Amino acid sequence: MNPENWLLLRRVVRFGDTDAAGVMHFHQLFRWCHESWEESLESYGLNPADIFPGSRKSEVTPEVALPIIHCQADFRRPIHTGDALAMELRPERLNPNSFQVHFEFRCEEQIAAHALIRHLAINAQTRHRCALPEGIDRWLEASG
Amino acid sequence: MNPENWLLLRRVVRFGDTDAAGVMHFHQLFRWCHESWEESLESYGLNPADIFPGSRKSEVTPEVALPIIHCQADFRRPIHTGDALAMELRPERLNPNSFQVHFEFRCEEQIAAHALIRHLAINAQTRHRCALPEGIDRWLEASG
Amino acid sequence: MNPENWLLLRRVVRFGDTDAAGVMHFHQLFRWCHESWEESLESYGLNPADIFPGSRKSEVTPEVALPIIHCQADFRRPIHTGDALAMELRPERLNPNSFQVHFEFRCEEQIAAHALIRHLAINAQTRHRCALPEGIDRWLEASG
Amino acid sequence: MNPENWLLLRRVVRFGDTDAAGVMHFHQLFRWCHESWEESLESYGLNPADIFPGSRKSEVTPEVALPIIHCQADFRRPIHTGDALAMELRPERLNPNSFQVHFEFRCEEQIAAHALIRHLAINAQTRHRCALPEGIDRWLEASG
Repeated sequence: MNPENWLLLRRVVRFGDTDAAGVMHFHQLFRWCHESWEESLESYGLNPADIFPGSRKSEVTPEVALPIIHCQADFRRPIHTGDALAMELRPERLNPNSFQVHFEFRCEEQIAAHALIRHLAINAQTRHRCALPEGIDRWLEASG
Repeated sequence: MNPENWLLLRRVVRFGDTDAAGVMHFHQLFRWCHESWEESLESYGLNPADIFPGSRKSEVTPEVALPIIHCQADFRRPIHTGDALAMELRPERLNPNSFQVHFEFRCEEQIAAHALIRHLAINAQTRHRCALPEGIDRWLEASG
Repeated sequence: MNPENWLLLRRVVRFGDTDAAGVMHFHQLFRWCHESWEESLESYGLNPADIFPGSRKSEVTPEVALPIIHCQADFRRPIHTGDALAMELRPERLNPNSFQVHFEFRCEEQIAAHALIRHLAINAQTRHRCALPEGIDRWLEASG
Repeated sequence: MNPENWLLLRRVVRFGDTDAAGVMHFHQLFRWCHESWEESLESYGLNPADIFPGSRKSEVTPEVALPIIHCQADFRRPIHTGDALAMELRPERLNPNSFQVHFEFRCEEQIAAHALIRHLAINAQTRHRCALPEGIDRWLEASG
């Protein structure tokens, strides 16, 4: 498996993602990032049922939560309804309990925006810091 | 307590609620309905912790889920950023296990949209139909 | 071109689409419908720039608006994060100035929800009723 | 007029703002920030019609766009459905063409999250940098 298969993703900007200024409403970018992260994990081969609560086939609710503790974005060029965006993800293990993902959005080969999302692994019930789930660790390693 | 206190509500249309057509994006109406229903329950005097999962002060997760089984809306006049909307709610008990709420949205005294949301009471763990929670029944009765 | 290519679509339910009840938050369904309608038009071969305002490559803003005048949905089975949903679209010309689209959502071959969205064609500047744009008429005809 | 009237704002976390982890879904924070900024401008006394496109009563579409070029947030404590959040806004003029707003969210007197949004003033048609609109400059000055 070539990592581009799960780190190079694509999406098309839809009409409801825009505001009356005629361009993407800013916070939608973060939704797109989160969804591309989920898509990446899926494409690498992880099962949603093992990572995300609310999943149909979980035998138990996943034990480790991955709350976002920081995120940011820079908006460089306007993004429009119907734009085909090329998304490149670059994950980084920060320590045994945390990781971040950088997201770069290109349209017609030019960078239109980029974002960074940082997660901490905690026990979902105690909220104490804990080790990253094994599947997330495999994905981080494979994506090096 | 006069029921208008919890059935007549107000909100202002915000920029992110609009699309590049220069008017409210259609599905936002439903979010506004749901939020006004929550506001109504709050204004009548019910505690979120007794009705909605995810609440900070629940001693246990609420036992009865109120899934939406049907909803609809008619859009009659365009709705714009910065519009002050007067919302009137009209709840109806349908049977011991179900209710619906009608929402009318006025701007400058004219009806711009209206919607209807129907809920069924089910046990959150078994998903069997069950009786409406007592607080919801009090609200329905008070709102007659 | 076989119409299934643009009327049979797929999407995966993402974590942000769910609420603390552990299932899809109801109004997201409508967003999914609208986005699948846009996807259908794209897949049939229409150019966003000719239909939707806010598009990058429009020579002029499209002259005909397609406001939603009515929509509704029935929710039959719970929908969960990571569910693969098979979406089937069935468009219907209603008259020379209007159409609706029916959306059926299946998961593991069973209908989980369905929705209906009705549009009116109006001149974007005058807001008078007008004929459907030619591309939308081609799509309706091809989808018969 | 005391600036707290437009810089100290309040909102209640609603059920649709949460995900299946049982807490606010991260990107909603940014929507809340943007809406509180709009609320602040309104509360200071500015007219939406002069600042935001899509407004009902604009004689012409506002000439100056205020695109967000950067934003970020830190999430410190979990935020739950029904939480009453105290929002404090701290605007800063950066130069004649730009400003940022810092947003602090408190619940039960403790900081749960904070965010920063930076805007650039551009001519809406040319997209060249330009001076801040006079009303935004009045608000910035009053909020010092």
